[PDB]
Amino acid sequence: VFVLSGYEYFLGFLIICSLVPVLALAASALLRPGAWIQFNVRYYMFALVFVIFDVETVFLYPWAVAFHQLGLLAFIEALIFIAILVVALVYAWRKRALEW
Amino acid sequence: ATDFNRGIMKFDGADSPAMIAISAVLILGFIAGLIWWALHTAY
Amino acid sequence: NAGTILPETILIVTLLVVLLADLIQGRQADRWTPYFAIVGLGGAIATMIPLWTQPATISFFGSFISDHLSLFFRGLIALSALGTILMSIRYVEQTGSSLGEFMTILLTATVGGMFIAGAQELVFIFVALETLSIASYLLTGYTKRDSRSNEAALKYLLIGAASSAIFLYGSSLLYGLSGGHTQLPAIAQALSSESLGLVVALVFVIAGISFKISAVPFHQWTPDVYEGAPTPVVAFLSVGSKAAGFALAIRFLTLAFPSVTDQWQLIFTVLAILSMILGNVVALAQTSMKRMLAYSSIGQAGFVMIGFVVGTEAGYASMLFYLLVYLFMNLGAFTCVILFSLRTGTDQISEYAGLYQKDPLLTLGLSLCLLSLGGIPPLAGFFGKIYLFWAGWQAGAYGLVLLGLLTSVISIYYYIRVVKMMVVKEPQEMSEAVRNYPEVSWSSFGLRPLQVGLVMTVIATSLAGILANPLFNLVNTAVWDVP
Amino acid sequence: MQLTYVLILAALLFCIGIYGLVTSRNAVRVLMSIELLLNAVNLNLIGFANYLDGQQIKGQVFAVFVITVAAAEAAVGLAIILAIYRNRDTVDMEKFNLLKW
Amino acid sequence: ATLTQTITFFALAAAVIIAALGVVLLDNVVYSAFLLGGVFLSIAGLYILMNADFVSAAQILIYVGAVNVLILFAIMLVNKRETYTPVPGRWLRQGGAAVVSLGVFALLTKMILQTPWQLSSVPPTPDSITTIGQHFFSDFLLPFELASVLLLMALIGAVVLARRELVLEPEPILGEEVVPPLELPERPREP
Amino acid sequence: EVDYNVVDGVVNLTGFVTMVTGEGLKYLQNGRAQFYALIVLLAVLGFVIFSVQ
Repeated sequence: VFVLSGYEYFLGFLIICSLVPVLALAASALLRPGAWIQFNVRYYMFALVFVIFDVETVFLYPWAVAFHQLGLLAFIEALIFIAILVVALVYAWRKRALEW
Repeated sequence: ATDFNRGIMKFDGADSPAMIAISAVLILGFIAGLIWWALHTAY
Repeated sequence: NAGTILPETILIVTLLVVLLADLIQGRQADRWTPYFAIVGLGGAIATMIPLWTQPATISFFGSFISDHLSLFFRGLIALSALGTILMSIRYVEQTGSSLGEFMTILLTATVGGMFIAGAQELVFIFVALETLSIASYLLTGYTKRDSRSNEAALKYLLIGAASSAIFLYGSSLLYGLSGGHTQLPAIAQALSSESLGLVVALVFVIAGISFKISAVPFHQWTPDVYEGAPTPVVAFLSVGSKAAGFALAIRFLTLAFPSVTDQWQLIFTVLAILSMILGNVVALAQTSMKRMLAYSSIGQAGFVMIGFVVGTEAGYASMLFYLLVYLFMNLGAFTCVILFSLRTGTDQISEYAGLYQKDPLLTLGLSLCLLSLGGIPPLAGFFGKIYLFWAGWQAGAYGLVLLGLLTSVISIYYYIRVVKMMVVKEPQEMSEAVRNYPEVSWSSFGLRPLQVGLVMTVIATSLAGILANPLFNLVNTAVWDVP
Repeated sequence: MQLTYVLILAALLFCIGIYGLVTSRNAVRVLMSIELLLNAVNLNLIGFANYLDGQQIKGQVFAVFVITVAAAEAAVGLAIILAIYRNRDTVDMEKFNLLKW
Repeated sequence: ATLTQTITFFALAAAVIIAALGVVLLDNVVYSAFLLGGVFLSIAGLYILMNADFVSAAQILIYVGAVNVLILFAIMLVNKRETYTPVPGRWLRQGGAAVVSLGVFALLTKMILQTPWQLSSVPPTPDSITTIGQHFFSDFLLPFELASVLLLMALIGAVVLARRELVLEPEPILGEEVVPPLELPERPREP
Repeated sequence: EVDYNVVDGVVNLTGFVTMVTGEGLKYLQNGRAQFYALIVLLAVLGFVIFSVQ
């Protein structure tokens, strides 16, 4: 059984937009004729605070959809989740994690 | 057996490892021979 | 219904105050932020005593129980961090790392461990096991420039993140062997047929349950982490992260599998007869002091599993009384490992020799905590082992207590080896501290918490067997709420 | 597509990450094989939630929290890789065996 | 109608295990990390067929967009131009790991097939974004608040384990005996 | 000499086959944490055959 409605066109549109580069690069294929990066830990540290906050935002998407269907108790509980991770943002500023 | 062979009446001359095992089977056999005597001769 | 998690949410608040003070004050807060976490741990201990009289409710929609068993193990993990903070007030303050940043990761492992003891959902077991495990990889590699703590943070990661995936595949199977039902009381009502699917779900979860308690086919991280990690973290994972794996195993293997019970009582005997042998014979061939206590924690784990496999009301009371006095033996021995590692470098055996005339409070603390770890009278670890063999003899198990006694004499020989090189060596036989001991002060930063964590632990090691009768009644009330 | 073909796919993905856990010599490929294990227990879980008790999806909530922990197990895990690399200038799992016995 | 949901399953079920063989068996480590997203995107395509449209988009946001980017940032930081090619280092211990991996698979395929699964014939996913947010605050509420403390700790610890020691690297603060900065006081020695 | 060597040899052999036992399982750990993950995964395969019958 598959009770999701709207995904009948998602399979073909996944194939058609995949057929946009693989055929245009083929339609072009018939018409055409001291090496160091310095180890600076800022690419990893900027991605480190991304993973902590991409998990933050994905926990807020079910709360934001069902927000007026939960009540005031589930709003204080969702506020403890944010206010703990607000200190996570304050920790990233003061410890010069995202200074670049 | 070098410290057992001090300069007094000891060091008889039979301190070889061939004599250690043949003195063991007579001494430990007499205790076991008296133990097996004991469970039958007493009552 | 959020009044049952009050011992954990007081530790949540003081986790944030010692974090913001590192950001606000900036290493000037390290003079007071350990002592705020002590009364934060003490205020979390003192609120478990009003919760002891409550009639064991199941709060948070059936996902958290507040029984006496969950409150006993919550106090053991809170006392494990209370003893660790009294140690690491000088230890990681001498490495130059931040003191407030250490005790934040140390308190997340505490509240992560304290939530394991009362969890009843498959998800809250895994979430609280994660934040205990994720916090402990950061603590074994907290010094970050050693090539020994970095090597110990790696081996604990690639086994810890591995064994928590074996634990998840058995936890996900418990969601699928039942028709949903992530809660452990709802699991037992659905599955009782003892099929092969329940067997693989049982083996997969005790690859991670018996990974925190370090049984021998899953113990391989323990002797390599415990010599690379900072010694207070070594002191924490031996009574805090080890009792939390024992807090899980009573709450998991008796609630999720009361039908299948002769199988995990057969596996954990193999986990006991292997960790009593390999915990105590390989600790003979150890030279490092933190490595001798590493195989000790594997060996003392097999004594706790003696009461776990018998499955009686005195058997589960024997493993909770032994884990209670185990905190007074590790945290008193590891205090003297730290207090010897702070005066002189290179804390290993055959460098403690020639002592007892220069540091007599260290040798009286280290001997009476290592002799009690061997289980000699009239110390606390003697009575703790007596109750394990009394409950072991009570229901079968005549070969476990014989192996528990024969490996307790092999346990004596390497513990008395440290007491040999503390008090019986002449003053012409010391290698370190040969007129090199720093003439102890108890006036520098953090040495007075290090001393009171030694005095109040050996007192709790010498007198906890003579005065065991209040502790025997405090433990036996935490067993009636165990199926 | 039945329930059985999802769990075999999750069990096969488990043993590929199991093989990558023991045979990989770079320390980052071991962490990439850990993510194969933590997606094996998620592919096992949503299939357990789509076919068993799909009205109140308790597996998809539990499948969310595994994604969050593995996000935090890799961020902690790669800070361990960068901590060894600053001291021991390689990433080679046959070179970290100095705490042997 | 029904076969178009099945032929897109095995096209994705083969896309994950080929990419999972690419992250394990390939000699290049950067090729493993780009194929690691091929594992994660194919599993995210498998969740849409399994009526998990939220967790499908929650995998592309984290496993593809956050974890795989974090992996790739932490592989372009470790190249060193040194593989050293020591394939037979100690022995043929890569054959003992092929025994257990085929053994666990032979275990679980025996377990998956013979187990009677009690699958329910009820209609699933009644707008499954509200029933997952009602679950974050009724049943799975205490896991939800502990995930913030887990993430906050994972931001505290992974910063202090990966930040550059540029504040005071030659810092002998005190001493009873000599201890190096940012290192454990138990100094290594041979017995 | 049957005291010092024979019945004292048994006592100094209980303490000798235990010291060389701990120096044989000391080599069970050898670093290389892939091998530590091997024993974890082999004992999973052991306990699922040992406990089904």
